[PDB]
Order: sequence, then C-alpha cells, then structure tokens
Amino acid sequence: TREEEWLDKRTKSQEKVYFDQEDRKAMKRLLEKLNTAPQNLEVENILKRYHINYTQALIDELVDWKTG
Amino acid sequence: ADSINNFLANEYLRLQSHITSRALNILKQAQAYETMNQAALLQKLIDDATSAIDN
Amino acid sequence: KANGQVSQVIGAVVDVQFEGELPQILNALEVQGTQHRLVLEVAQHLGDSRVRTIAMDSTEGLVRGQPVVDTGLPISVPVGPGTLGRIMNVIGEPIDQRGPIKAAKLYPIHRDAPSFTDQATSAEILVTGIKVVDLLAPYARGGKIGLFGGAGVGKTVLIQELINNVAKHHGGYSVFAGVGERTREGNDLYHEMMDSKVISVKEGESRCALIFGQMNEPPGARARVGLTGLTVAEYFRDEEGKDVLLFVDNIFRFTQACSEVSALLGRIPSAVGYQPTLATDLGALQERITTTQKGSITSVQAIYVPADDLTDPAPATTFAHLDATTVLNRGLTELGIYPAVDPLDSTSRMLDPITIGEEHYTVARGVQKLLQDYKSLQDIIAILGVDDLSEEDKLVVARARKVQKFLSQPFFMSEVFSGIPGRFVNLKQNIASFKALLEGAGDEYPESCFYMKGDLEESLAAGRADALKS
Amino acid sequence: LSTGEASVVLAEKIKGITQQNDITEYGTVISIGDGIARVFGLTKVQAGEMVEFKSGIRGMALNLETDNVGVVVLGNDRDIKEGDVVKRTGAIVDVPIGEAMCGRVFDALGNPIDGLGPLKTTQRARVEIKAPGIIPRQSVRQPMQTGIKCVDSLVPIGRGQRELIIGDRQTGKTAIAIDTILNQKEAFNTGDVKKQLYCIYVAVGQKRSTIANLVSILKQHDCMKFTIVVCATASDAAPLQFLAPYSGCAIGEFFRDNGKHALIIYDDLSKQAVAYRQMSLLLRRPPGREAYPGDVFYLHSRLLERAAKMNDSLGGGSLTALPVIETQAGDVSAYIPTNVISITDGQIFLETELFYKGIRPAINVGLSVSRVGSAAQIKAMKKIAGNLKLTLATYRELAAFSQFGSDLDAKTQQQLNTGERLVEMLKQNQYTPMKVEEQVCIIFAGVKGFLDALVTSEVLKFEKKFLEHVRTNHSALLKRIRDSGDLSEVDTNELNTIIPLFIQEGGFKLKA
Amino acid sequence: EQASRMNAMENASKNAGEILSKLTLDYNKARQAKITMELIEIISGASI
Ligand SMILES: Nc1ncnc2c1ncn2[C@@H]1O[C@H](COP(=O)(O)OP(=O)(O)OP(=O)(O)O)[C@@H](O)[C@H]1O
Ligand SMILES: Nc1ncnc2c1ncn2[C@@H]1O[C@H](COP(=O)(O)OP(=O)(O)O)[C@@H](O)[C@H]1O
Ligand SMILES: [Mg+2]
Ligand SMILES: [Mg+2]
Repeated sequence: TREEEWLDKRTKSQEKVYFDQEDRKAMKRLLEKLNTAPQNLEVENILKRYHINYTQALIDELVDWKTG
Repeated sequence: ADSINNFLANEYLRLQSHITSRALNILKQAQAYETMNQAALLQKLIDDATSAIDN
Repeated sequence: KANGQVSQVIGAVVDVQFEGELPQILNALEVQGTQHRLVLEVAQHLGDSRVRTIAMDSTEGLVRGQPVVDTGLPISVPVGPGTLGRIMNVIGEPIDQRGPIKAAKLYPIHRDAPSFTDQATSAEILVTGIKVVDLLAPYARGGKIGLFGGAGVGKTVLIQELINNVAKHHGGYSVFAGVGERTREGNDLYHEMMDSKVISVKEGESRCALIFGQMNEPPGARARVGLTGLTVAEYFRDEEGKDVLLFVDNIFRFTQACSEVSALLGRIPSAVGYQPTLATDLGALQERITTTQKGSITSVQAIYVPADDLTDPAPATTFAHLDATTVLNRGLTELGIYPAVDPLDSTSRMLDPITIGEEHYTVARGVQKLLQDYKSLQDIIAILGVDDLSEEDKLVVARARKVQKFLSQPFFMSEVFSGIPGRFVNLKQNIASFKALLEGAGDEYPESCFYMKGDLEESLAAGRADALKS
Repeated sequence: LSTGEASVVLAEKIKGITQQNDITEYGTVISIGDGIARVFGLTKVQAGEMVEFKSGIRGMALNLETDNVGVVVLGNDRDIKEGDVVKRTGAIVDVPIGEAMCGRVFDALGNPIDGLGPLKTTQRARVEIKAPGIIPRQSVRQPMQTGIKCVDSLVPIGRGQRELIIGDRQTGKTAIAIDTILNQKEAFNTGDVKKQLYCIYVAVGQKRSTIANLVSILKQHDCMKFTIVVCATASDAAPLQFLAPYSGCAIGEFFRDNGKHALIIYDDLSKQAVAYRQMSLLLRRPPGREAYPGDVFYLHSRLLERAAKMNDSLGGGSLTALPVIETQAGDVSAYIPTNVISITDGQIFLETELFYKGIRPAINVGLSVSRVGSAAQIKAMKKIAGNLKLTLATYRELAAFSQFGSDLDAKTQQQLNTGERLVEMLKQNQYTPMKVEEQVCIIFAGVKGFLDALVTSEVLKFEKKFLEHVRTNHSALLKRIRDSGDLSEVDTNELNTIIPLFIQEGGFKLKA
Repeated sequence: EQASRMNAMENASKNAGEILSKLTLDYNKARQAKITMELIEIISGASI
C-alpha cells in the first residue's frame, strides 16, 4: 500500500517522456542555428628583407598555410 | 588442413596437461593418505597414554 | 598520593571513594595501576564522600579498591600550534604515533561562555565555491553552520569539499573535531590532508588541527572529546585574533552518548529516551562556539538526522543556535543531483535584503518560488501530464527542472565516485548564471546540459558541442 | 620427518607440562534467578572476569557493586543454589584462535559442538579488545567477490569495509551469505594467497536444525574447509548470544593481524539486542527507549568498528563484516536498524515485493549504496558498472508510464526494453555463484543492448549457454580478463563481435 | 465522453474520500498507541 510512490513515479515518468521529445526539438533548433592581421605583418616583413614581390593572395595563402 | 593441424596441436597439449595433472594428483593424493597414517599412528600413542591414566 | 579508590564499577560508570577533600565536579581523576591511562570526570556528589564518574576508556581490568589520584582540575589537554597537523585523543594523548605533543601550556576543557556585552557579532559572506549554497543559503564568517543529513546522504563528503575549498588558502588556523563517526573515514581524511599538503611532518606547517572521537571510543569520551577540539579553537581565538575554521563532524553523537549513560546516572528518560538535560548540555557547547572581541570562529558542524526524522529533540534544538542551515534531502540523491541541498528547507540568517545585495536576494527567492510552483504541479502532472498544462505552466516546469538539475555541482571529493573533475564557482558567476536562467536565457537548450555544470557558459558550450557531434 | 623423530618430539612435549595453582578468592551467591547470580564478597574481582561455579559452568562478573557482585551464568543455571561457591579464574573472557578453527563448529564460548574431536589450538585472544586506531587502518582497495551479479556490479564490496544485509524474514538474507562463501572456495583451491578469504559465520538465536542444514551445504560443496561457524542458539543463555559476535570477531582478528584476509558474517543482531536487553533488564538496570539499554548503540559500534583494512606495516591483513538485520514489516525507521545503518558503510535493502515478482536476489539498487564505490571494482568492471547504473535508473522511472500507455516513443520503447533485459539479467538462482570474469561478459552484453534482440524469457538461459560456449572455445580471452583484470580494446572488439554472432547461431527467440 | 468522465470522477472522488477517512481513523489509533508506548517507557525508567 504505497500511493505516494505511484504518483511520484507517474510524475517523473511522464515529465521525462514529455521533455525527452522536447530535447530533440531543442537540439534541432539550436543545431540549425549553429549551422548558419598580425600574421599578415609577420610574413610581409620576411618578404621585405628578401626584397621579393609580394601579393595579398600569396600572403593570405601562407597565412592559411600556417593555420593548416 | 589448417583446422585439423590446429585441432591436433591444441588437443596434444590437452592430453599433456591431462597426464601431468593425473601424475600430480595421484602423488598429492597419496601424500594425503601418508599423512593420515602418520596421524593415526601417533593418535594411538596418545590413546595409550590416556588409558594408562585410567588404569 | 592517591586519595580516592574504586568502589563500584558497572559498564562505563565508575564510583570513587574519597577520604577527604572531595574533588569538584568536572575534575579529572587519574586511576593508578591501569594498563592504559584512565581519566574520570566528576559528575555528581552522592554524599558520604562518594562521587559518581564516567570512564573515558574501557572499564575492563579495573578492580574495586584501586587507588585514584585527584588532579584538582578538569581534564586538561595540550593547546597551541603543536597540536596543528596532529591527531589527539580525548584526554590529550597523541594517537598518530608521531611522538609527544608540545604545548606552551594546558587549558581546561570546561569554561564559561563569553558574556553578551562582548559578543561582537558580525556578518560577512563566505564564498565556499558551491553555487547552490552561495545563492540560497549563504554562510557567514564567524557564525554557526549546520549540515542536517541522514544516514548516507553525502554530508561527510560535503565536509571534505568545504575543507578543500575553505580550509586551504586561509590565513588563520583550522580545527577538525570528529566525534562518534567511523574510524575508516578518519584514516582517509588524514591521508587526504597529507597528500593535499594540508598537514605535513615538517614543523612550522600544517595549519590545521585534527581531533577524533570515533566510534571505537567508549561512551563519555565521545561526549567530551568534542570539548577538546573546541579548546584548541578557543586558544587560537583568544590568544590570537585569527579567524578559526572549526569543522565539527556529526554532533548528534554527542547528545546520543550522554543518553547512553543518562540512564545509569539516575536520570529519568525523556519523551524519546534522551536525558532531561539535553537542552542545557547542548546549550553549554553551542554558546561557547561564538565570535568575541578577541577572535572569531566559523564553525561548520554537521547534524546527523536519525531515520530522517527532523522532529527529534536533538536536531530540533540545534536549529535555534545555528546561523546558517543546510538541510540535505534524500529525494535529490535519487535523482542524481549533488550536492543534495534542500533549497526550501535550507535557510540562512544572512538571507536578508539589507545584509546582502538586493540582486542576490531577488535571485534567491526567484529560484525558491520557481521550484515551489513546480512541486505543486507534480500532483496534476501525474494524472494529466505536462502536455495538458498551459504554456505558462509548461515554462515553469521546464525552467524549474533545468534550474533544479543545474544545482548539481561536481566537486573534487566526488571524482572517485563520479569520475568528473571538481569545479569551483564564484559568487558573481553563481548569481549571474541563475539570474540568466530565471530570465529564460537557457530555456531554449535542452535540460540535459544543465546537469553537473559549474557556470551557465559551460552548459551552453557543452550543448553546442553535442550538436556538432550528431 | 621420520616417524621416530616426530614421536621423540611428541614425548618431549608431553614431558614439559607446567601446572601452577595460586590462592583464588571465592564468594557465595546471595541469590540466583533468570541466569543472574548475586555474589557476596569475592572482592578484588575485575570487570568481565571469568568465574567458575560449583557445577563447573563459567560466569562473567559484569556488575561490581559495593554490596554484592552481579554475575551472569554462562550456561544452564538449574544446578546453581543459594550459598554455592564461586571461584574467580583471574582472566578476562577469551576464546581460542588459530588456523585449526577452520572446518569446525563452535559455540559462543568456543567449544566445538561437531563431536569430531578436541580443539588442537594454543593461541587464545581476549573476546573484547580495543579496535585499531586511525594509523593502523588503510584505504580499502581490494575487491571481495561475492559471486552475485548485482552485488559485484552495483554494490561492490571491498575487503575491509562493512556492508549491511538488511531485510525481512525469508527475503534471501542468508542466501547472500551462502553464495559469498561458495564463491571464495575457488580462490582457496588455486594457489593465490592474495585472494584467499577465510569465512566466519556467527549464528545468534537460530534453530539448530537450520544451522545443521547450513553446515551440510558447506560440506556438500566442500566449502567448509575454510569456514568457521559460531553457534549461539535460542536455548543458549543470553550472554552466549551477547558474546558470540565478539567471540567470532576475535577469531577474525587473528587473520587480520597476521596479514591474512577474513570474512565474518554476523547473523541477525536484533536477536543480540534482545539477549543484551534481557541480560541488562535482569540486572535491574534502568531501561532505555524501546526497553533497550542506553548503550545499545555502543554495542554494535564497538563490534563492527573492529573490521578494518590493516596497513602494510602490520601485514596488510583485512577483516570484512557482513552484519544481518531482520525487519518486522520493512520499517527501517526503527531504533536498532537506524543505528546499524549509520555504523556500517553500505547496506543491501531486500524487498519482499521484488522477491515474489521473480526478482531474486530481491535487491533494491535504488537505496543500496557503498562508500568504497568503484574503488574496489576491477578496471574491466568499473567501465561497465558505470553505464549499468545509469541505464537501470531510467528504467525505474519509465515503469509508471507503462501503465499510462496509449503511446510509446521509439527511444522509450528501447530504453524500456533495454532495462527489462538488465533486470532479467541480474537475476540469479540460489547456491549458484558466478565468477567475476563471467559476469563482465554477461553484464557487458546487457548494457551494449544486444540482449534487446532475444526475448526476455530467453535471456536467462542464454547466460548459461553463452558462458559455457566461451569457456570451451574462447579460453585465452577469459584468462586475460582474469589476470590483467582490465578489458582491453582487443577484447572489446572480439567480445563485441562474438556476442551478436552467438545469438544468431544458437536457437533462441530472436523476435524482440 | 464528458458525461462518462464526470461520473467516473464522482465515483473516483467518492472512493478517494472513503479511503482517506478510513486511514484517518487508523492514524488516530496509531497516535494513541504511540503515546502509550512512549509513556510506558518513561514510567519504566522513572520506576527504578
Ligand atoms: N535467490 C533465490 N533464488 C531462489 N530461491 C531462493 C532464493 N533465495 C531464497 N530462496 C528460497 O527462500 C527460502 C530461504 O530463504 P532465506 O533463508 O535465504 O532468507 P532469510 O531471510 O535468511 O530467512 P531467515 O530469516 O528465516 O533465516 C528458501 O525456500 C529458498 O529456496
Ligand atoms: N555528493 C556526493 N559526492 C560523491 N559521493 C557521494 C555523494 N553523495 C553520496 N555519495 C555517496 O554517499 C556515500 C557516502 O556517504 P557519506 O558522505 O560518507 O555520509 P556520512 O557523512 O554520514 O559519512 C558514497 O557511497 C557515495 O557513493
Ligand atoms: Mg558521516
Ligand atoms: Mg537468515
């Protein structure tokens, strides 16, 4: 004879099921929201010392090469 | 051919373990009886002492 | 020269027959001829030069007529920095096997509480690193703190966390008095403080004192070993105006030990079998643990709730003496939330809009009202469910669970059990994190991320990480 | 050693026998009733000292009063009469200890009741001795395998802790103890002294017919060679039931102080409190709440606090205690159960509902807890034990929604089914202990979700067939899990691939 | 549906009230036994 436990389990059970589906929607909504200078100077100074022609495209690639 | 070779191979070890295990158990089992005979002999000595007291 | 002599020995109660100059009550008597030092505390004068005392050690081996020496003063224990970082016995003997204890002098364990005119009460927030505590039940430096918990609820581990967070980096000294608890926990704490460098063998270090009255000790010793630890804190308080951190283990064992012998002492049992002097006996200890003009003592004492029955006389009387209260609930542990601090039952004398900032007080009540409303909805939700509720009620239940789950904080002492490294939360980040949730900052993200997190930012980053993972 | 050499040493030993007698004070009994004897005179007598009556039965002087002395009869008090003689022995109560204790059945005092022969022992230790300090102890870091899946996985027991087997009558309290003794038998046969665990069974207030059946089971499985049974039946006087727990505890301290490991099992302590209450009430002492003495808490605390894990400096020995408590109607709020729970480390709650619903061992994992936690479990166990608890936690919640019904999400159906496999998996029959490595394999398959395929009623039989299949074909895998005690990645891949494969090979009910 | 639901709640609420009243009687009976048990303990201790 324990009715308090019955109500307690029913509370946690339905809440978990209800919020379990809400978690899916929350993950999808936040997931959909997530889906949508100094290094340039360092390389440029090096190219200056060798007095070689430098272009922003080359510097951008070298900068991207450093991060890669 | 590889399943037969591995079968006889592992089966050969199992037989080897069977013999050595048998040869070891028979030895330990005999030692157990040997200790029992020794205890029985000495137990008689204690039994003789107790009977002497009664007399 | 021994004046008294053993006349009656029953259990832990021992009577001494004196010829003349009876010793005052509470005096310490030394029995001669015992394999171990036995001390007897005078408690009652029965007349005819008879005195009834309680034995601190096992009475087995005693003999009627054994000479007893009168010291003329109550049980005196060594005080001073020599006790820092060393385990001591109820009678002052070192049980750590590190040698004798050096003390500049010996003070008695019995003294009158400080007067009211020189009380010098003060309120100062104590950042313990626990967000649930620093928000709902703030602690006051120099005021009593109570940890009400049942059998196996997490109060022992919580004390260890407070030590790891509060005891260390403390200019003043600290005292740890463990009475009535199991001895296994004592060995663990000693090794823990040693590894954590809280205590060390090198002199001039180990700014922390340890006192143990574990179960292995017989009755009477567990009821007075608590006074031994207090005397150490009193020395560091009066002689030096330094803030002392007194970490008292479960104190219910003190009042319980008194009842274990109250029957043999002649007292009539109370409604629940306790001694009639429970209020006075407990009051004498609480009144002594207080801040004064000389120094201040921030006492962290735990109260064991037997059978989870808060109506017991022992804890019920303790609430009146405590400044900050921390009632542990067993329901939270079933859900996995730790620390299982009851937000509604837990209260703090510092929880006043005038004492603390109005924003801190506002966020505190906002969480309490939110949880209180959610608890009422449990009834209707059990039959109809959250779906049948209105949008207003749905949001209340949604945020209430997220806030309730967010209260869970993993600490360093819980790593072995959970496996997640501890974390420290500041008061500013604590108030800001919950204040943002109350406004609905985290209502969008799932409630799963608001579990065992330190700050709100940590929960959001974890939520985004799970998104890219799938 | 030759027979002649041993006989000469035997004769020489009998020659060197000393016997000294000194003047021993004696007193007369003022009154005798209900086993309590009031003795006149007999001064200079120590508390708890042993005294002998005219018939020859012993006594313990507990109450030392200025007028008389209160003595308890350690046996049948029919022959005692007014004015009889009472001789003080001069030594506190003690019992024989040693290795010869294993394989016999003794009483509270330590006398063997098996009838085989006299006890050949020379070491006697005091029954009541101060427990170890704080330094001699050591952190518990060794697992005490009981052979039960739920226990070894959810409530791990480490050598040196104190676990409480609390439950109602006929709830499987003794079954748990028996399964543990049977499990340790294997480690005793193999030459692994680091895992041998001497078992001590203390019977307090139990019918002799039941104890007789208990001993036969041990001999049936050959597990009595390392078991010690202390018997304090109901007909036995209350002091015997009061000292039997401490008596058996002293026998355990022998192995503890000698760097060995011993397991002591205290039967229902409520029966001890009745005997201790009876012994105290008859002494005219003031009773406490529920008629029990005031220091009843100190009784069990002093007893259980001795069990500890000694440090390496003293030999590294350990003593594990498994006290039992019988509840009237599952009410743990009573006085005695509440105290024992606060003294022990962990407690195993037995539910009568779970028992009749087919959940045997009927263990309520929701309330059961252990201080040592995963610190005792092996590497291969901690990893799988962690996820097991979480999965079972969710299942207990969705139990109510099953009644609600009318819909079920895909995931909830899986979690609901998955949890059902674990509950059906943790079930175990009586007198059927399982090896630690075997449990890892079965428990592993459950958490991974492989058991969700076959029908629940077939999971129990799959356990037997699966383990047997592994023991024969995959023997090296079991050896690694045992020796190393860790579940390596190579074993994970191999185990993860054979578990689904085996289910498809054998003839089972695959429809979920 | 609403008609049958209303009747169901009426019968359910009726049974809920009857059971609640029955337990109230047992609660009072248990209260008296509690006072008797504790009272005898206090008298037993005061006797000696
Ligand atoms: N796990 C089990 N599986 C199958 N049968 C069981 C199991 N446990 C107990 N039984 C049966 O329950 C009866 C004995 O119960 P058990 O002795 O284990 O509980 P108990 O609490 O120790 O009883 P008591 O208090 O009288 O000593 C026997 O009929 C036994 O077959
Ligand atoms: N917040 C918590 N952190 C870590 N472990 C906990 C926590 N709460 C409970 N435990 C569990 O509680 C049990 C220990 O209880 P404990 O703290 O020792 O109570 P007590 O203070 O009375 O000794 C352990 O089994 C442990 O698994
Ligand atoms: Mg504790
Ligand atoms: Mg039983």
